[PDB]
Amino acid sequence: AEPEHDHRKRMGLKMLLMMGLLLPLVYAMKRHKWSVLKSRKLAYRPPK
Amino acid sequence: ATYAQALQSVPETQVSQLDNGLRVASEQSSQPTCTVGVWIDAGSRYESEKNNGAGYFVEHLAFKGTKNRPGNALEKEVESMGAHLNAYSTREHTAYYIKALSKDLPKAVELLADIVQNCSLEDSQIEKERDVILQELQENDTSMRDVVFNYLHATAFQGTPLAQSVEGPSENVRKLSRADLTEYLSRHYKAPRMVLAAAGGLEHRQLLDLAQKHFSGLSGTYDEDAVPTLSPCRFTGSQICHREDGLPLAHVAIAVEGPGWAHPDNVALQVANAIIGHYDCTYGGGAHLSSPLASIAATNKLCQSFQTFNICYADTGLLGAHFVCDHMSIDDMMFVLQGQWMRLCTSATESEVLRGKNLLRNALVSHLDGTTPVCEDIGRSLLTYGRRIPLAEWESRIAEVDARVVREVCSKYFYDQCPAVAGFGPIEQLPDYNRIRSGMF
Ligand SMILES: CCCCCCO[C@@H]1O[C@H](CO)[C@@H](O)[C@H](O)[C@H]1O
Repeated sequence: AEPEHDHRKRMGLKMLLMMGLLLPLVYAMKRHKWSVLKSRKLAYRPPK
Repeated sequence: ATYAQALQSVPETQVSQLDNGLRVASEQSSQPTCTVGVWIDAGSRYESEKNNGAGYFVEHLAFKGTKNRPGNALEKEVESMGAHLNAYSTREHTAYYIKALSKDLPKAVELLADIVQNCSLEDSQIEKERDVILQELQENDTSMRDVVFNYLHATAFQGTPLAQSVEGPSENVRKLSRADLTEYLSRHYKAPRMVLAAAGGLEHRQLLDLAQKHFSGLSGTYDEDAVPTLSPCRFTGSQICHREDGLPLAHVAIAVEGPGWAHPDNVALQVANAIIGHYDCTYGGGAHLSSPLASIAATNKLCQSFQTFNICYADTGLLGAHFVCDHMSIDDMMFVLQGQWMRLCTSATESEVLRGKNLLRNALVSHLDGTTPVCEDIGRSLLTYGRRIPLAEWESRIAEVDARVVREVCSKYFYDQCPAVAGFGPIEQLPDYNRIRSGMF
């Protein structure tokens, strides 16, 4: 019923290993770019 | 003569030094007038948060009377001989100079000596200047250019003495006391920190004797625990955006960290900055200007003006540009400007670098035109390089620059480096820092 059985699982292992690599890296890229906004500070100086 | 022989005919600047450490330097010419002054290694970089603005306050008091010439007596004397007395303070240097007839050099030196050593600092005068300074702070607030440049330093050198303005915060102006000032003075106005410079129709020997006569009493010791030394100032890739849509034009200043006064790289950097150049709506060249940034800006009406700059401090500096433009032109201006820095880093051509070299040659010589510009060059050079760099040396340094040197030096300071950005006005269109940073490579 599922001759592709063994191959999908082998591919699955590789997919997991690749995502284990890529996800943290892309997440680090996300945090890197967003840090500019995450640490920005604002000040309101209206004339009085 | 050729430009080369003319270079070797400039009188060599003569330098001497008194026992107390005071350096005396001069360049003699046959001008019937001269400029003589005192340059000092003192400025806001030497100030702390408590006394920031002290030096500027002193500048306000310097000509208000001395123990020997109270009140307007100093003033009357300068004016009656037709002389001019001026001064200026920056983050690292302070200068007091006089333009006078060459025959009046003795009185000029006496007055400077008197000013630098016997300033009255009368309590009532201090209170008057307090209000003058506050009003000057208000006026400076209306100068978008001065504001943006103070902002650039505030963010680029945040957390260091170089982040401070020369004038200081208004609360310091309201609280600085005579004690604070006399203290500042005893600490910074010492002979080893000063240079008596003069240019014009006078001889070094005469200047030296006048210096021995009038400046010998100047302290040259201080001690050991109170010798204001400078710590390096950290540069920070950052951005400060003061949005004010009520202002008609936006002002933007952007810069990467420069090498500092003493570095040989400043010559190549000056060549590169000359290539990009400067511009404003009144320039006659327009679409034909050699600088790509200048012609693009002129034909497409991208800005009212722009100027590249290389602001140097002891061990660091601000290398970049400033532009003034309409609220819808900021992104375009930043795009073209950064594209030009990148083109220089990777593809500067021999012909444009030669143009840059010629622009620099002309700027150097045309700047040293008159006794005041020359005297200032002497004073400042002695404080920064410790010697007067002759034109023949400048030529040699400029001559050594070629397209290869420009690409390498520009790559060193501009390529993939974090800039400091300051914006003021209708800046909704000023690019996000990440986008500006990506523009650096
Ligand atoms: C990039 C070149 C760095 C070294 C340039 C030195 O240049 C030399 O300096 C001497 C002293 O100022 C001059 O007398 C001499 O004429 C000049 O050629």
